[PDB]
Amino acid sequence: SHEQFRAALQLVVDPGDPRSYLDNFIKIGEGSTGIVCIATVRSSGKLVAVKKMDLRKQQRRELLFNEVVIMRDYQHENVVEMYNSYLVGDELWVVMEFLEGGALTDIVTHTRMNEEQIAAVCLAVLQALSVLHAQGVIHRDIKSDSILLTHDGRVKLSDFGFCAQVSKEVPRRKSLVGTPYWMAPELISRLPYGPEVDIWSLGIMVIEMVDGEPPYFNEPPLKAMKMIRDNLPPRLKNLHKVSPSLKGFLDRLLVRDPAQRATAAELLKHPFLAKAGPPASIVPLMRQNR
Ligand SMILES: N#CCC(=O)N[C@]12C[C@](Nc3cncc(Nc4ncc(C5CC5)s4)n3)(C1)C2
Repeated sequence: SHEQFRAALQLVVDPGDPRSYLDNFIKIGEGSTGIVCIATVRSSGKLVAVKKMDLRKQQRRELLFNEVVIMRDYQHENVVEMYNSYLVGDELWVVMEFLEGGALTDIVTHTRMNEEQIAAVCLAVLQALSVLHAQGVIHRDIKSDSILLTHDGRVKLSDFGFCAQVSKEVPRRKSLVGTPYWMAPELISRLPYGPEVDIWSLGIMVIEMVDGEPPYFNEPPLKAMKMIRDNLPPRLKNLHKVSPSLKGFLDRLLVRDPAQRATAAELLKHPFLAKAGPPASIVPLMRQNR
């Protein structure tokens, strides 16, 4: 399988090895799928990001196809740009734009975003999610970690390893995939589900942006899942701090019944999002200048 797998993924990536154009490979980050470096473009010193993923250290090898194909087939102003992809020894390397502002997590833990910033992030992610979902691609790991910000405050969705796809032959998925505290109740209770699982996860991210963390963050994952499963839509701790409009918006997201749950298409027309500020309004929340 290992060699079968390598050969197959050799066919879906660009050939060769990007040392050809890149210098100064320095690690900066590190997730489960694996590490991340910056490198520079030898002829210009344009900075890229390179994610290095060991084909042998994966839990589900086949999820690696997503790391490449989602960014190649859904280019969009709110999706992280991929330049190329490669097999190097037995690592998959994906070269992407480097987004100087980091992940949304850094912000939501250290500062309190205003509604302008929140709407901005909400529009962004919904635009990406309208396009993926129009093609029947479910993201399945919407959270603040999954979101990157440029220096200039544009938002892009990242981390597509968990994507799955839906059609007429398989209209629902059935896998227990996602991050426990951001997982939809139908997903958790192992009911077949569609792209509505993203919208619930988007809600939970709004709660990040307002309260600093999602519900039951202090419970161990399996117990937390039990609670999302069993309890009603979670309350904002800082309810009293949010406008009627952010609440109107969030109530359309955290709906236990996925059918009553608003779609990304429906939500782009919500007036909560008129509130959305430029790229430049988000820029002060970055650790650099903050
Ligand atoms: N496993 C896993 C994922 C993981 O480790 N993600 C990171 C922690 C990181 N730290 C920072 C900090 N500041 C800026 C930045 N910019 C990025 N632009 C492009 C990037 C490529 C999308 C990968 S990452 N990345 C690497 C995000």
